[PDB]
Amino acid sequence: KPVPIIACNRKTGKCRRI
Amino acid sequence: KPVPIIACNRKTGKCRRI
Amino acid sequence: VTGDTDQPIHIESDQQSLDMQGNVVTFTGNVIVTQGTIKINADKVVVTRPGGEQGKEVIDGYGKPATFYQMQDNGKPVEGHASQMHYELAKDFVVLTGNAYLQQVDSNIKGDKITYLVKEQKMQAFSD
Amino acid sequence: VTGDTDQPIHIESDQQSLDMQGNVVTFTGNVIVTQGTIKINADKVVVTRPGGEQGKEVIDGYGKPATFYQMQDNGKPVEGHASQMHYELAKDFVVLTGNAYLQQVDSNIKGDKITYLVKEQKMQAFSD
Repeated sequence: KPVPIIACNRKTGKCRRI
Repeated sequence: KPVPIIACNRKTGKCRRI
Repeated sequence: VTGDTDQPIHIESDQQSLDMQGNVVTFTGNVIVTQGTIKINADKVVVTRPGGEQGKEVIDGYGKPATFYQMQDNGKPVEGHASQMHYELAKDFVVLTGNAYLQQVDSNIKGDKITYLVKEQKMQAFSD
Repeated sequence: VTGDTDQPIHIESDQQSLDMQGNVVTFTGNVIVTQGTIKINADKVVVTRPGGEQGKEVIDGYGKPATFYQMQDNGKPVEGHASQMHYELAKDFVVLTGNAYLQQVDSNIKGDKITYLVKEQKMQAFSD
């Protein structure tokens, strides 16, 4: 029921779960 | 009838009919 | 609304300039144009009065995007946006050009605090 | 729409600041938060997960204004804006505060050029 929260850095395209 | 057009400068606060 | 086009036009902007003759007036910097309930937002607005003839004014607004609002007599606001807004005062209409978009709003609320339910549940499955 | 709050939340921004204690992340610069059809735009978004407890995350967005969008099951989008958007994931709601506004969009059109009458049109009829 908790959903993933993905942080994405516009500058580099890099993303990951926080 | 023609309507008046009034312009205000946001920096000075001054308004005038144009 | 009825009567908007009889109202004075108010323009607010960070900067203003004139051409040499004075019949083209240019506004820049968060320009806001209002006439009764009509509201146009743009980065640059050019007001042209050919020949200095009152009533013949044309208003052009440019933005990324420029925006448009008006309340209608039927109570639904109309809102839109485009690269350019063109409003010839002698005419009964405005022209949006460049990826133009226009919408009607049928219900709206205003306050210091609004709470909106984001979870809908039109269908639900139960394995039990 | 039904199912939006079951979807992953994606948050994109120009700058990100991850606190060393691991429970607060701050996004700044054109932040966009999406979850299914939910879209929040803000200058600054703070995500907190109190005590590291999954599912109790809180998302606060700040702007001038911050904006909100979501499609409803009935096919009409909801749009709004406010100084702050507050979204606790464990609840079913978003809270807008500070000159808040919220509306439902009934219809729209799009094109390269749109014309719109700024005067109300009168009934057209005639007898013989």
